[PDB]
Amino acid sequence: PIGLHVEKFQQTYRKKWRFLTSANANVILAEAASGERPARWALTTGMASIPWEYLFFYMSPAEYNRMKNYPGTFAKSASVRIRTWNTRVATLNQNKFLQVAKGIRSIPFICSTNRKYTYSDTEPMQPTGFATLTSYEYRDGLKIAMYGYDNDSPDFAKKPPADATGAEIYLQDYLTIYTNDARATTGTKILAGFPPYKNFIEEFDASACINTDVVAMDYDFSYAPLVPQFAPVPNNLITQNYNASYPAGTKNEVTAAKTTDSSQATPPTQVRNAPRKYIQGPNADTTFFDEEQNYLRVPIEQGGIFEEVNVETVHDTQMPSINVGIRAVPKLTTIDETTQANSWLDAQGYFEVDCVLTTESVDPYTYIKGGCYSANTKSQLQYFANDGRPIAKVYDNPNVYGRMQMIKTVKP
Amino acid sequence: PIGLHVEKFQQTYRKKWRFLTSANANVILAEAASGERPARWALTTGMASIPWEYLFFYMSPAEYNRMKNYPGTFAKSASVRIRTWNTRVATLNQNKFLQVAKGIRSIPFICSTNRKYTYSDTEPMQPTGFATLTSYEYRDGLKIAMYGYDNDSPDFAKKPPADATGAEIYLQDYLTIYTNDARATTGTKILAGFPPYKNFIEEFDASACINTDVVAMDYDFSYAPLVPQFAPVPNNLITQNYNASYPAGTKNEVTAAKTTDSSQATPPTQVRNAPRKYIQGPNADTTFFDEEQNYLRVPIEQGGIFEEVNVETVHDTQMPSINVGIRAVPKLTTIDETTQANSWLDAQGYFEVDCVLTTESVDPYTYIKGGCYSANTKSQLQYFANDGRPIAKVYDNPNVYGRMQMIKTVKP
Amino acid sequence: PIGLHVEKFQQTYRKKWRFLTSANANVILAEAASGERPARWALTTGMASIPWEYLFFYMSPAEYNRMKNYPGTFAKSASVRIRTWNTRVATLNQNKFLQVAKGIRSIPFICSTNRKYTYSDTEPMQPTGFATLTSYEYRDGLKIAMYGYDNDSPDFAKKPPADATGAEIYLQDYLTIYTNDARATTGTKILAGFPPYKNFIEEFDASACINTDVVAMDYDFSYAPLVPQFAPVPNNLITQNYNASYPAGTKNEVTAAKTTDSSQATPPTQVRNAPRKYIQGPNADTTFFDEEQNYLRVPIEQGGIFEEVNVETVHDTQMPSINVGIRAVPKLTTIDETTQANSWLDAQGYFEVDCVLTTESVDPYTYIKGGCYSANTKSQLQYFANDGRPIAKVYDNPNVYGRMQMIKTVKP
Amino acid sequence: FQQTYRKKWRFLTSANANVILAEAASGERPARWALTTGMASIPWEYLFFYMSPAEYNRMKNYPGTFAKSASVRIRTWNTRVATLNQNKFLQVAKGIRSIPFICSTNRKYTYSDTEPMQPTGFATLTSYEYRDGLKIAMYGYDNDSPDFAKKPPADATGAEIYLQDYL
Repeated sequence: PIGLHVEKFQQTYRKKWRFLTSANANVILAEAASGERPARWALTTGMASIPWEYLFFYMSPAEYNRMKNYPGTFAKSASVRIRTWNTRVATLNQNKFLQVAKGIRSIPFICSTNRKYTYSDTEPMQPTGFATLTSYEYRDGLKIAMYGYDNDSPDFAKKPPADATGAEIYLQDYLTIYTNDARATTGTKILAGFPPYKNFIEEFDASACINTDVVAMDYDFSYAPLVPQFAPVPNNLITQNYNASYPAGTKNEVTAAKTTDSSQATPPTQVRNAPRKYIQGPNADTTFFDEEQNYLRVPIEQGGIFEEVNVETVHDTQMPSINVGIRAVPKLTTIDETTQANSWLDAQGYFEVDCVLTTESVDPYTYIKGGCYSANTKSQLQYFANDGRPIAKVYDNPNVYGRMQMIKTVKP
Repeated sequence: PIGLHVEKFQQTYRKKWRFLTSANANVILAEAASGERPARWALTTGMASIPWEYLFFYMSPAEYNRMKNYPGTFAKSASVRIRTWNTRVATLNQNKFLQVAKGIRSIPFICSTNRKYTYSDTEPMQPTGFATLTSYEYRDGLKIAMYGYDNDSPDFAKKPPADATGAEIYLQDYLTIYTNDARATTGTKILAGFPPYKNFIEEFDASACINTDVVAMDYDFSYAPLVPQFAPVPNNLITQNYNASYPAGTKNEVTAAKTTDSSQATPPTQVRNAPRKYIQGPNADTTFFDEEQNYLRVPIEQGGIFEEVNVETVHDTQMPSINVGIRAVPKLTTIDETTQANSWLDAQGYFEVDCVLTTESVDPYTYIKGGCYSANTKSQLQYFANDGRPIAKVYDNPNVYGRMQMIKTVKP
Repeated sequence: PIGLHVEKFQQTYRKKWRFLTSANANVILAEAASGERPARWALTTGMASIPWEYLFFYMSPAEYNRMKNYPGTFAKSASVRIRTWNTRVATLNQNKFLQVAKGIRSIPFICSTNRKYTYSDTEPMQPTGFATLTSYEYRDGLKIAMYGYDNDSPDFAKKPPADATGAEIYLQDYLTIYTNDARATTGTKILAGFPPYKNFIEEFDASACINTDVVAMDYDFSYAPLVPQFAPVPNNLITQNYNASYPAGTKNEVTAAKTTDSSQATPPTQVRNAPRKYIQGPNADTTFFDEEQNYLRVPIEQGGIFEEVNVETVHDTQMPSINVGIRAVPKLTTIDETTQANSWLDAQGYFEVDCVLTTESVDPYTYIKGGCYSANTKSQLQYFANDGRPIAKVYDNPNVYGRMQMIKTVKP
Repeated sequence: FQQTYRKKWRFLTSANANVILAEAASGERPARWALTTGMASIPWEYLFFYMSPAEYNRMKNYPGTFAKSASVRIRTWNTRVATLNQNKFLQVAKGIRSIPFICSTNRKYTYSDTEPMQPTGFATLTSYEYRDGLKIAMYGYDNDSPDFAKKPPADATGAEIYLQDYL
C-alpha cells in the first residue's frame, strides 16, 4: 500500500566570507583568579577562530526566519573551504608563515580557548591583556558585520553588510593556551610549564599557498535539530494507557549525563533520566528555539542533548575547531639585547572562506484533517535545568577530558 | 571430554481452522469516557483478528497439559498460512473485495484495537455498539469452540469440537480505529479526524484469490518460555559466597523497564532492577505458569519480560497482527438520497488457516543423583508487580509509541 | 605534525619451574559449617593448581621492584607450557594416568576450590582433612620456595631458591569439589550427590606423554594495570569548569557492579557509580599498589575492576584455571573385601612449566617541563569499599554463576 | 630501551661586521687582538638542545643511559635587511674549533648605538650563561617564577630565538 504521506525538503545555504587576521605575537599574559576560575598564565597566538560550527556562518537572517517555518528541520551536513591570499605587511625580505590548527580544541591536555586581546599602542602586534568581549559577543559582532543592521536602526550606516559588499571582516578572536599560575599556590605545585602546542599545528610558507585550500573540512551532523518536529496527535486523548511501561531489554533507550571532576575530588558519575522537557506537543517547552540559541549562541550540532522517544542510538558529538593565522614577524635587532623578539611587524592574513550548509525537513500527513502531524515516535526531548533554563552544548569553553561540555543557556 | 549430558526434544503442533468473518460496515461509533479512558470516536472494520500470537491457536488442551511436563520448553517458531474460499452473499453482479492488515497494530499513529460489536436487527451488517466481550473472553470462547468442553460439562452438547469436526467458527473480533471525541473538550482541541488506515492495508478482488495464500507469515521467538527451566542445585547450600558481586563492565546485564507518557506530562524514564522473582528454585514464584496465562490469556512471546542470570542480550519484541476480512457490500439506491451507503448485503468471508508451532526443551543432568538440574546460569526471572501479581506483555491494547505494553496479569 | 611524544617499552619475563604433585586419592571429607559457610562434603583430587594467573609465577622480586619504576605498565600477554616426565612410584606393572583440568573453575555447576589436605600416616596418599593454609599462604610459600629469603633472614638456609638451583618444588594445592551436607538440613533436601567432574577433565596414559606438552595455554589481558599511569596535569588548576557534565548518549561509560544471590532470596541487581577512587593524581589512593596485591595476592587481570575516564568499553574477565595431577594408584586386594580402594601407592607427578609474561609501559611527555604527564583521558579509577579497602577480583573462591567474584583486599 | 628526542628551533643571527677588538691581559690570559665574525654558534653538542626539562628529569630514572647518536639539519630562509639591490652571503664553519692553528672562541659582543652591526667590545656573558639563557628561551620558566611572562617557551610557540654567540 501507499503508506504514510511525507514530503521531504532539502535546502542549501552558501556563503563566501573574506577575513583579515592580525598575526599577533606569542606573549604570556596573566589572568587573575576569579571565583571558580583559578589563577593561570595565558599564551597568545595569532590564529583566529573560524566560527564554522554556528548557523549564522552559513545562513542569513532572512534564511533563518524562513527556515523557522519548516518544522522538523535537521542540518544534514556542513563544509568549509579556506584559501589564503597575499599577506600584507624597514625591509623588503620578510619571512611569513601560515599557521593552521584543526581540532586543537579536542586535545585533552591542551587547555585552550579563543579570546580577544587588547594591544599595545607602541607595538600593535603585541597583546597586553584581554578584552571583555565574550565569544558570544564576538560571534554577534561578526554576524552584524556580515549582515548589517535593520533599516530603522540609527546605527545602520556604521556596518555595511559584508554579504552585500564582499568586503573583508577583521577576525579578532585568537587561540590562547593556558597553564598553571603557581606563584600563590600552597602545598605541592605543578610546574610543568606550557604544552608544546607547536607540535599540534600545521605551518606553511604561504608564498606558495596563495589561492590554494589551506583548510578543507566536511562534517555530517548526527543530530542537529534546527526546528522542532511536528507535534503528534496525543494518544492520551484517544487511549486509556498513555502512560504504559514496556520492557526495555539490556539496551539503553533513555540517555544519561556523565559528570567528571578533573580535581579528582569526586569520581566520574553517570546519571540517567536527567531533567528534560518536550519541545513540541501538549507540555512543550520551546524556550531554546524561541530565543533562537542555535543561530548564533549555540553550535549547530547538539547530538547528546536532544532525544527522541524511540530505540535509536544517541552518542556524544563535537565539531572540530578551525584556527587560521600567521606567525608574527619579528623586528629583532642587536641593540635590543634580547634573545626573543620584543618588536614585531604589522603582518596581516587574508583568508577566503566558502561555506556550505545542507539541511532537510519533513512534512508528515498522519491524519486526514487539521494539518501536519508526525508519528509520536518522532517526539523530541531536550535537557533542561531545574530552573527551567534549557541545556545546550557549548564549544567556547576548554574541553573536559577531550569532551565539549553542556551548560545552561543564558538568554532570558 | 564428553562434558555435560543434555537431552534436546523438538516438538511440533499443527492445527487447521476454518473461520467465517462478517464483512461489517465502516460505521463510526461513540464510546463514552470511563475513568482513564477518554471520550473517543470508533470506526469499525470487517477485518477479523487472527489470534496467531497465542498458544491455544496451535496446541490443544491435551498437548498443553503434556507440555507442562517438559521443563525448559521454549517456543522456537510459529507460522500461519491463510487461504480464502468463495465469499457467500436482489442482484447477481455483486462486487466483493478482500482486506488484509499485517502489522497495523504496530503503527504508532493508528490507535487500533480488536473489538466485538452489536449489530442492528434491520441491518445485520451495521454495527450499532460494542459488546461487553473482552479480548480474553473472545479468545476463550474461540478456544471452547475449537476444542469443546469436558465430558462432565452439562453444556457439552452446545459446542462440538471444531478440531474434531473440521467445521467453521464464526470469527467475531474485528479491527477498530479510534480518534478524539472533542465535543466536550475544553481548551485547544485536536480536530485531525481519522488516520487514513486505507493506506496501510492490502485489498484484493478475492474472485482470483480463491484457494491461494492471502496471508503467509513466519515468526521466530526471541524468548518464549512455555515451561520454566529445571531448577539448579542452589549454591547457597555449598558455597560461602552465594551473594557475591562481580564487575559488570559497561554492558547491561540486568534489564530495565521504560515508561513513556504520551500526555507529555512526564518525560520517558528507564528504571533498572525492576521488581521480579525467580520462576524456579528455592524462592520460586510460578504463579504465571500455574495460572496458565501463556496458553490463552497472554501472547507466546515475552521477550522483554523474562530474564536469565547471564550476560545474554535481552530486547523488546512484538508479534505482528493479522486481520483478514471483506469490504462491506453496499445496498445503496437513489431513493436513499445519501452519498454514503446506509444499507448493506450480508456478505461473509471464508478463510482457512494452517498454523504450525515448533518448540524445544532440554533435560540437563548436572549432578549424579536426584534428577535433572540445570546450570545456575539458566535460572530465569520474571517481572512482578509490588502486589505479587506477575507482569506479562499484552497485545490487546493500543500500542504505546509503536510498542506493546506490559501489565499485571488478571487471574487470581 | 609530530604530535605527542610517547616512549613505548616492551618487557618480557620468563621462568622455568619444576613441580612435584602428590597423586592423592579421591576421598570424601566432611567440612563443618562455620558462619556463612554451610556444612558440605568435599571430594579431593590429586590435580595440583598451577598459579599461572599471578605475577610472582613469571617475575622475580628484583623484576617486580624494578617494574614498579615504570608507570603505566600493563601486562599484555601470558603463556604457560606444561610438560611431564617419568612418574615415580610390591609390584612392577603399575598403571599410571595423568589428569588435566582446564577451566574447571569456570564451570557454573561444579563448585570447586584448590585446597591443601592433611594426610594419613599409614596411607600417605589418603587425605584425612584440610590444612589451615589458605590459597594466599600457599602462593606465598611457593614464592619463597621459588626465590628464597633475604640475605639477612635467620631462616635463609631453609629454602634455597629454585630460580637459582632448578630444583623441584612440591606443589601442594589440589582441586576439591563440594556438594551438600544434608545430614542436619531441615525441610526439603537437595540429594543430588556430586557432579560428574570426571566428564570435564582430560586423562591420558603419561607413558607416551613424557616430554610432550600436556598443557599449552595463551592469554591476552583485557586490562591488567601493574603500575598506575602517570598523573595528568590537573585541569582544576587551569580551567574554570573542571566539574562539567557532558552528554553521554545511550552508551554506558561508567561501569556497574552486578550482585547475584544463588540463595534466590534476592533477584540479581546492577548498581552503577560504585564507590571508587583514583589511583594517581591529586586525591589518589594507591593502597592496592603500595601493598603490592597484584604480585602474589591478586590475579594479574582486573578487567572489570579498573576504569579510565574515557569512552572505552569495559567487560568482565577471568583467566582459565590449570590443574595437573596423576590418578591415584590403588593397592586393592581380596583380603580387603572392599569394592573401592582403601590403600594406595606413593605415586608422584613430575611437571616442567615454562611461563612467559609480556608487559608494556608508556612514558608520555605532555608538557614541556617537570616530567612525564599523561592525558587526563588516561586517568584510572579502582573500585573501593566504603571502609577505604580496595576491591580486587579473586580466583581462589568458587565461581558465582560461572563468574569470578570481586572482594575487598585483606592486607592492612 | 631505545629513546629518541627531536626538537625544531628557529634562530636569528646578527650578521656582525668583522672588527678587530682589543682584549687586555688578565692573569694567565695574555693581551690579544680579537677579530669578530657574524657566524653564530649552534650548541648541538649539549643535551638541552635535544631534550626538554621534562625529558631530562624522566631520563634521570633510567640508569645506564648512553647517548648513541645525534644529528642536526640546518636550513636557511629569506635574509631580512637606502637601496634595493643588496648582496648577501651565507657563511658556514664546520669544525673550525678543531683547527690547531686557528685560536677561536664563541663570544658575545657589545654593539655600537650608531652602528648596530659593529661590535665594540665583549659582553660579560660566558658560554655557559649563553647556553642557559638559550635554554630558558627554549623551555620557559617554572610556573611559580615571578619572571614567567618574560620568556614564552619557544618549544611551545615555535618562535625565533636571537642567537647571540659568534665566532
